Amino acid sequence: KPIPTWARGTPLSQAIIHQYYHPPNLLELFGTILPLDLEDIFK
Amino acid sequence: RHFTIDDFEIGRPLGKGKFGNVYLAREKKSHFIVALKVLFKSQIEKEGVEHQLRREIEIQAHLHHPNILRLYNYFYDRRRIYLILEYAPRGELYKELQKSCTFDEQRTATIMEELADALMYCHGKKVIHRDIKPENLLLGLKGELKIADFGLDYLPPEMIEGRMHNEKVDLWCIGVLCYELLVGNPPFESASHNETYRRIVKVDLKFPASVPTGAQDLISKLLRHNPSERLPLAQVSAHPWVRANSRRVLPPS
Ligand SMILES: Cc1cc(Nc2cc(N3CCN(C)CC3)nc(Sc3ccc(NC(=O)C4CC4)cc3)n2)[nH]n1
Repeated sequence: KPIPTWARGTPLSQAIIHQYYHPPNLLELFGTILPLDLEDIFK
Repeated sequence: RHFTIDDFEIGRPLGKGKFGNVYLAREKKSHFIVALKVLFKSQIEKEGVEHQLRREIEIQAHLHHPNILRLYNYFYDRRRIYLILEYAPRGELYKELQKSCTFDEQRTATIMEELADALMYCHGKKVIHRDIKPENLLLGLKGELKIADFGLDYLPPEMIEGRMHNEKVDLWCIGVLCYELLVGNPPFESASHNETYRRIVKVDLKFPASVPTGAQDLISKLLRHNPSERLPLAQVSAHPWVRANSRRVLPPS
């Protein structure tokens, strides 16, 4: 599989450092982890 | 709130199959880099671990610590369960131990301080055990430890939800890790299982010249047959050796 520029080599590395120094609000970006609904999943 | 596979971009696979179906991804809207792990319901149904997972997710749900790999959220389709997880840029510890062969005092002591705080945190949040085998340990950007943990009528719920490990099992595993980091192999390794078991139960611990006195003391205090005699977490992070050699970095967490 060809590997996107962003995911390879250097541009990955920069994306990581920025992200490391800019910890965003995780409640916003992802939300509230809901209880796993075992039945509405395996049936 | 809601999520689908359609709002991530895959970068590359990570496991090489070793850790299942795991992928470097970023969320399309934010360009935030996560690690995405795909779980097949057929593999779960099979092994009958649906209640572990349910419960595991509830555990991770409220586990915010810079030395615990973070679960951001999850989602599912007709056949798969996807976990949106924190991406640890330096990957697996056990590979970095190979590149290194062994770890110096500072690296190893730092890792003992990070473990001790991660696990103490966990107790304070009613999570009494976590799996620490070197397979489960990842490295942050600045080298920081990241513990990554997934895997009849008379059975109580704790057995069904997988939550059966004792608090003092980890203290032992801490000893084993410390030794393996400094020596480059575990303390009771052998040609055979029979021999290894005999060595483990007899705690036949032998320190080579490459283990500094201070480590011998810590390790000897953790690796005790009797679990009540094992050195508490609070005393592991307060150990003189650990405290003198630990140069621990923290992220803006
Ligand atoms: C889940 C996860 C994985 C990562 N990061 C990485 C990073 C990585 N790298 C490959 C080697 N170079 C040096 C770049 C870093 N290699 C792996 S290989 C790997 C894959 C999976 C796991 N562990 C799991 O998937 C556990 C959570 C279920 C450990 C190592 N995982 N962050 N988060």
